[PDB]
Amino acid sequence: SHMPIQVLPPQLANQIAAGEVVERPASVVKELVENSLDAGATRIDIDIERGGAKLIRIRDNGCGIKKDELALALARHATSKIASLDDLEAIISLGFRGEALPSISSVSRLTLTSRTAEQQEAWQAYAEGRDMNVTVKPAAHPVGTTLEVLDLFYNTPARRKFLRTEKTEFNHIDEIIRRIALARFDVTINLSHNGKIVRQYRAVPEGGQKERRLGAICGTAFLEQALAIEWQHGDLTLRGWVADPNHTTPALAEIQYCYVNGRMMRDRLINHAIRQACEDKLGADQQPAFVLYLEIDPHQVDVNVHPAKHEVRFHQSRLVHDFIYQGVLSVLQ
Amino acid sequence: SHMPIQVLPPQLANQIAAGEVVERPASVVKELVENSLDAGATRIDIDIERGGAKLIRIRDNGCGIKKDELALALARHATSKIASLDDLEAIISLGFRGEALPSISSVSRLTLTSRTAEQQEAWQAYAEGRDMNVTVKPAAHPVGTTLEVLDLFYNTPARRKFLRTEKTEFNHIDEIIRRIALARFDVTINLSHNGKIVRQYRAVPEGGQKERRLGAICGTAFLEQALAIEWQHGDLTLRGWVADPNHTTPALAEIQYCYVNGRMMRDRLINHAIRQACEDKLGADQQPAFVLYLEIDPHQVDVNVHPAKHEVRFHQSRLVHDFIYQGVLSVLQ
Ligand SMILES: Nc1ncnc2c1ncn2[C@@H]1O[C@H](COP(=O)(O)OP(=O)(O)NP(=O)(O)O)[C@@H](O)[C@H]1O
Ligand SMILES: Nc1ncnc2c1ncn2[C@@H]1O[C@H](COP(=O)(O)OP(=O)(O)NP(=O)(O)O)[C@@H](O)[C@H]1O
Ligand SMILES: [Mg+2]
Ligand SMILES: [Mg+2]
Ligand code: NA
Ligand code: NA
Repeated sequence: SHMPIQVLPPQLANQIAAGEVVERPASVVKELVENSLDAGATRIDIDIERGGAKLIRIRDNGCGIKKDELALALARHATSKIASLDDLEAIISLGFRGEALPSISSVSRLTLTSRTAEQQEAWQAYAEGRDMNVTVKPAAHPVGTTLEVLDLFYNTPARRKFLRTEKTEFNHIDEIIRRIALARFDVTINLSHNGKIVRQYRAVPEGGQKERRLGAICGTAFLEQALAIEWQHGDLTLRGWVADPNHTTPALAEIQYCYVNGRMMRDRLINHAIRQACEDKLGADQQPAFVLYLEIDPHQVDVNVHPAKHEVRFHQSRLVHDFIYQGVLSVLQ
Repeated sequence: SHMPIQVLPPQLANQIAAGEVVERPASVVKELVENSLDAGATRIDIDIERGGAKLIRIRDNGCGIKKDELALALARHATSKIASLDDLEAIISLGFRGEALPSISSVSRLTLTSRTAEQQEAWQAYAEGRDMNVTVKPAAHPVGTTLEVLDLFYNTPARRKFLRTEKTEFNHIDEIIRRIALARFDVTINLSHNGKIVRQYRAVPEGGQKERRLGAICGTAFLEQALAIEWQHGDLTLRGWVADPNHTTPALAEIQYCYVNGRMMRDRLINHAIRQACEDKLGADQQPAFVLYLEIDPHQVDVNVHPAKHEVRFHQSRLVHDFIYQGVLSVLQ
């Protein structure tokens, strides 16, 4: 009661939000790359410097940002992905909070450069000050968007303390990129670190062979044990791969990539199902190696549980679990 | 790009926020009760109806809310607990986002009734509409604050679906109240369900005996095996109780309450430390029963990681772990 109930300053309120969604450089990358995916992007180039604590440049060939919408794009609670409660209960895109851009820009130097197909001129935008004021200016840029985030946490001393080493932090970026490359085989992704190309995942065309990118990501060992899954029931569909438990090593058990409607996710439920399927098949229980994709009606899953979409809750919980269990158990036989 | 980048409506933006912090009735209770604690409250009465899906009434004898600050209290990003980045990096209260009240009021009928010691008159306030407009009016109320949340999720059909049974949901409230009663022995707390008193934890006076409330909460079995801990090193202090691993049952292992600066918390780090201490002491590894309290300089711990403060990150990670490990290991010998 000594201090008055007061509205938080624009920038500080955003940093608090940034703390719950922007953990480290890998997190900045996840969000910006997911924006590119939503923008219809087909080629995404990521350039990192000093593990991303120095620079994070993400360029995409997505639809781009309108000039008169550059500022809105950097505003809080501003999004083009949903406009009602209905749209929310049926999320069909990675983003929907309209919080990512303003959050990251409040703890770094974020520059947004974009051009839509209907524009001859390209534009650049960024927020500054205690109030996060936006300024828009000319710039040369092809159709699409380039995000440039510099000096992550340069203005949040405390959080900068938690940054690991260049190598470690970049390693996390690499793993996140790896996860996204597996969610969208149809998307070409290039990753560079300190001027050198670390990796490049070329797109897998219509009905093309996925195994190729699969092996390039998870390794050849995994590809040899990988058992393709195709299990469906109405609006529940399980696809992807599961390696034979009898032939899974601790090294392979590192590959436990799971997706819900194309969104990377680590859900205790799904994981429990897949494992039970391997415990009841094989003799003992152990860590399985997999890359499963669960497609489901967006009304049966709630993704508004974590500010970073790290968790989900299935309405019909038991059903979903039994579904994945059978699916996996079906292939192990 | 078809839909324009647009700012979300007041109410919908809050519901999205509510989804990340207000899981179920127990969550509403946690937040409101934590507000009472911050308000200097010494007696907190909680009344629940139909597992809290019908009504959640929390009355406290805290300092209360100023009349001209009732609206601010219900606004977004509005708080009296912090006003700068400095205040944040050194959190000394349960709340600091200024998001709890508006979030819950956007998914229920929340009525705030309060009076400060300097006011003769009491007031009542609540938000309504797509824009969350506040209205303030007369009301009779002693010094303090009463929160009344009705029809949780009445306007969010999807989330209402996830509510368990009356008994289950109330069971979660009971467990949360149990956790808070353990964090503040000096606070009298009364809990009722459907007009009947379920529990009442009376305050433990200055230096009084805690064991009494300890046994009333965790049970007598735990109290018999409980080993008091008192381990300090500078600004790191570990207090509380740990039962002998050799005499811990699966029933007792249900008691694994941990606190950081008086804030209930379940951290994998701390848990790992306590267990390692029991694995290296006893023969095998297993679930330990405990009620530990970790006090530490607010600059060594970051609590701005989860919108509901469900997680933390220690700056000097290894040190903290070794500290709790020794502390526990010290008592087991
Ligand atoms: N690379 C991009 N290309 C085109 N439009 C973009 C790009 N990145 C962002 N946008 C637009 O900017 C708006 C949002 O930025 P952002 O702040 O990330 O929120 P969001 O995507 O709406 N939801 P969330 O991620 O949950 O915060 C989006 O709604 C898009 O319309
Ligand atoms: N029971 C109460 N008694 C007195 N003041 C209260 C009470 N509950 C809330 N308030 C005041 O209302 C303001 C905030 O409500 P709330 O929306 O819960 O945010 P917060 O406590 O600031 N932070 P957070 O919980 O992280 O959102 C507080 O900052 C207090 O000043
Ligand atoms: Mg986004
Ligand atoms: Mg609060
Ligand atoms: Na935005
Ligand atoms: Na508030």
